[PDB]
Amino acid sequence: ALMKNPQQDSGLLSNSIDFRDQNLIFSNSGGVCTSSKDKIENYPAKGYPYKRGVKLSFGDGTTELEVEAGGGDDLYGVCSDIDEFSGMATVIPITNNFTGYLTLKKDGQNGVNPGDKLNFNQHGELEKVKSVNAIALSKAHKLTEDLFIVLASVFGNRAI
Amino acid sequence: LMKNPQQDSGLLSNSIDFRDQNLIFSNSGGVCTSSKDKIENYPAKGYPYKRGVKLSFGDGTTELEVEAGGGDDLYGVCSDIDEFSGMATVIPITNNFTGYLTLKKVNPGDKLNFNQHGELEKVSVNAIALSKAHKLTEDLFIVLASVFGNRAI
Amino acid sequence: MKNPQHDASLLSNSNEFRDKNVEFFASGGTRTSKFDKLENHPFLGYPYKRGVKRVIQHYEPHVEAGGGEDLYGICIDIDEFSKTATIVPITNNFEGYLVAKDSTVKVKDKLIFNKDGALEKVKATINATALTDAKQISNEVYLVKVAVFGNKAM
Repeated sequence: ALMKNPQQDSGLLSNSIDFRDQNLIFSNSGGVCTSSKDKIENYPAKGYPYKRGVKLSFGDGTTELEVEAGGGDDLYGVCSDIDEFSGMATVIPITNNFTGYLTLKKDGQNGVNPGDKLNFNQHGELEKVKSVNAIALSKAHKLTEDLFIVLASVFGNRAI
Repeated sequence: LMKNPQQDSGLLSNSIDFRDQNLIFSNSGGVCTSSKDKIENYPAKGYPYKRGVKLSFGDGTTELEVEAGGGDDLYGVCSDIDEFSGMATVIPITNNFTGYLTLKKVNPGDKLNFNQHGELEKVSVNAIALSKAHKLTEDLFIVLASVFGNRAI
Repeated sequence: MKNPQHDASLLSNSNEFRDKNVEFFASGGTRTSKFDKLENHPFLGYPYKRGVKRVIQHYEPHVEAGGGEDLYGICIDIDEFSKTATIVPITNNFEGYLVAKDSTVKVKDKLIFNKDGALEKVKATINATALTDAKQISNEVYLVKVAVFGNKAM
């Protein structure tokens, strides 16, 4: 469902003997290729920004800032992990390059091909192309009737 | 005009509360710092403390320096100065920063950019304010801001 | 090549310690931080000391000399045996000597990466500033010390 760990029990046991195509799951947190010099932050989570671009969202002032799924010109970073008990979203700033599986829009998902340029929408989902350097490294993988993921590399903002 | 001027007094000050004790000009560095942050140092021209800095070239006899500036020449943010050596600690614009910076003489969420003097001013967008301005002197205002790089907006 | 494997009959006169660092084999950067991110990628061609771009075609994507809107990083070292190039992502600060198109780049000039990955005077999608004059090291190879710090809005 709408959780990093699928919110449904599994009827069967440990049943994978092949080593190929076993990482295409929604619980695959972090990045496929990760450096030891990466800068990682955590913020209070407003909703479910997991595997989505996040933006800084402020309230009245009584409580600290939080992060919510967003993009466009308000994009701050990418949420690569979430802790449910503490409601904490792990964010990699846009100044740090990221390579991993990110949520993709269910509108033209069949049109996404490797090498295509992508950008974040208002919900923080990737979509085919304007101001953020994002390139799809693979095709769309369907995990649920409304859930699609794509291997993308993000390497900062873009001119104009 | 100095990070931590040394003075003498006949009396000791008293700390009455643990809150609002970080709003001083001597608060160097950042409020939230990562162990993987990239830090450089340059010879300082002028006093670019708590200001955006840009590369400045002389006649070629001496090495390049950093001086207060901004706009299209913005190279990074000065977060500390060594008074003895004249070394300014600089965090490059490629690395995000979160700390108190000089504000031009504004509410949380406002977008801020560096002017020609390296001062943050309300609206290219470079930083986002996290609090309201704090007055340290009749001409000195500071603001907590997060720098995320460069974006065309 | 980074280090041309040619056996000579004489030792090159290199006793003077001044003006001894502007060489093609001098890999890496003049100033380097412990927290600089380095990525090794397969390469095609000779992208040494040049801007690189990813190319996807069956084999995994590689990198090759390029520039402009397709820039992805800068190649600072090459291992020929494994045919792998070390790349600093464009989101990371860099300072070192890179390939210049011609001997027309002076100090303080703003520079752009061209189609061949060489630096030329200015349109600029990145922030690059020349710190030294163009210096010839080979028949037509020019090296210039350049500081590259992120992208440039608009």
